[PDB]
Amino acid sequence: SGFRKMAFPSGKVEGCMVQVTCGTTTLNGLWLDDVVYCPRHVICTSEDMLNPNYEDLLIRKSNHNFLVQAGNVQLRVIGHSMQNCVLKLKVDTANPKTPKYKFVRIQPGQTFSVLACYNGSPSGVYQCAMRPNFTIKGSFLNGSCGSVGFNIDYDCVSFCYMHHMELPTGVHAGTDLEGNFYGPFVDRQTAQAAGTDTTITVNVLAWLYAAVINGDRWFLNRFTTTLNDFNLVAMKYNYEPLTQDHVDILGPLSAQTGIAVLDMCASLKELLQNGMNGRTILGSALLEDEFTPFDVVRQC
Amino acid sequence: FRKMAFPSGKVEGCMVQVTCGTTTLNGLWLDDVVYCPRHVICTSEDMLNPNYEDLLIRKSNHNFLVQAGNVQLRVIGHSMQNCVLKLKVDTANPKTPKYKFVRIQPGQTFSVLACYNGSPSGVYQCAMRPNFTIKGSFLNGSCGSVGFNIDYDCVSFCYMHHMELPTGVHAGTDLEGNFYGPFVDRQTAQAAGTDTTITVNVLAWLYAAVINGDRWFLNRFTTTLNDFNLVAMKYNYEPLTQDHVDILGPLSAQTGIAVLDMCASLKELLQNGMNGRTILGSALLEDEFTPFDVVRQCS
Repeated sequence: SGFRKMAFPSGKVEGCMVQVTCGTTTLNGLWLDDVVYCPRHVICTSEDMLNPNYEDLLIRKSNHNFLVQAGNVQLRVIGHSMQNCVLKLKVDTANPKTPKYKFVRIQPGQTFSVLACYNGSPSGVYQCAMRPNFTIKGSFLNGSCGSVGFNIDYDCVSFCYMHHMELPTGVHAGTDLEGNFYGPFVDRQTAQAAGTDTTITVNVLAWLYAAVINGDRWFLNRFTTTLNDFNLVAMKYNYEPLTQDHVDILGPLSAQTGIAVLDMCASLKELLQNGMNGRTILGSALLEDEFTPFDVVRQC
Repeated sequence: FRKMAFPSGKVEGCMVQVTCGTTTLNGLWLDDVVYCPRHVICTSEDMLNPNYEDLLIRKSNHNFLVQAGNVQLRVIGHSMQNCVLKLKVDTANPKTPKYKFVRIQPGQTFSVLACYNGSPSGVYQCAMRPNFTIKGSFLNGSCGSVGFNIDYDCVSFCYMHHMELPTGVHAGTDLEGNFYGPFVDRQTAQAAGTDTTITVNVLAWLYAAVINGDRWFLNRFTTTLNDFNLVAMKYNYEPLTQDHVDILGPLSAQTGIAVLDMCASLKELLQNGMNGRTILGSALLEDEFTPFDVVRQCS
């Protein structure tokens, strides 16, 4: 009983964060071998943000307008280029603490750790999932732009996210490390509306399969359902539809246990209509949707 | 508003693996000493009635294998400080940070670096429950994992995992080997007391929601201390002290809502429920944010 959200150890990322200053704007950077990646709106003032002409602004900058600074050691920017929504500052010195790394683009429903920094200086680390509306629900105060998100597989850090914007309703938007935004958002101070946030159905089902394995058995029922009927009910509760791909991913979980996936779907349908009735499932009072099937199938 | 943990890098470089006979667990490598739970010298049969001060006399320096990654450290000496083995090694840790050993009180928070066989696996933030347990995530092999807080450049180590209770809760000691709570390092039926809700932490979390713009629970009424305490026990909340009022003073200025005024809101949430509403997206009242955590994360 008890399945708490753990974040990856952050040491390998801590030695890569730096501070980038252009004019009066300062944000965070990512120092890998000889390149500093940072959001391209570092070259903007506040009234450039409404309608920024990024090509007009960049062509007027020189290498000496970029102050990059790792702790107290000043790096000299030696050339620069722009890939989509990120700026790449190439420096004279390679980072001696570069880990083995990789750039991956993730899909909604996937989890990762975020390292929040304020001036090339880490402050805290937490675990999150990217919501189906391509936003992340974190704590990002002013000056956290450039914070990255990552997973660690053995010794390989997989960078998947870089914070760019906060949206008016409190949530945050960003790009991959190749400069492509997740979702329909842009790096303008425009009226940008995130879509409806929906619960990640396949994550909840994987969590419920973990409960059966660790002893919790009270929510099960004798009924089964079709994939079509379940999706008609789930959408009334703002749950993401389930695909045949999701069913096969849950297969090993339905093999360790005896409960078929559509069998577990009937129980979830019952939970939504009745509620918890003040009981718990693995120490949690809510159906909780930020554990992926992959994480469950291993730590099982 | 999320529950963040401290960056773990300064502690990641101190974790090692300690093996004695068949038992393997995690150790803390600082300067030239490895700290680890003393039950590493016990077999699974020795834990019924272990007599450590006799079991250690027979042991010698060659029965301990300490690995820091691929290297091997020799133990050149051993000693014991109440529940913790201090193994003296031949090489000093060049990653040793500015550190300090402190003992915390129930209700305070810290980060835990969960480790398996000397390998850091994850980190999470938690609070010491009033019954002297922590609701953590340790499986077999995570004994010796450490809890810590991070001052500006100084790491304060406050906890070491020793045992796992038959409820999901876990128990441990400070770095000088003194247990938190009425527990012993034996295999016997051990029970944690009645868990209470940390009242001062819930109040600080309600101040955080006002700062984030949720103010629906605010009301015109105020209550006394003594009146609130009587309500507090009936719903198993810690009695509130005048010190707690003075702890929350910084957050009372930033909002304009006084502690006893906010206490009237909390008293009303416990009796009449929350009316099918949410505070910071939660239908539940969070109690693992200290007042200091709210100041750190917000102002």
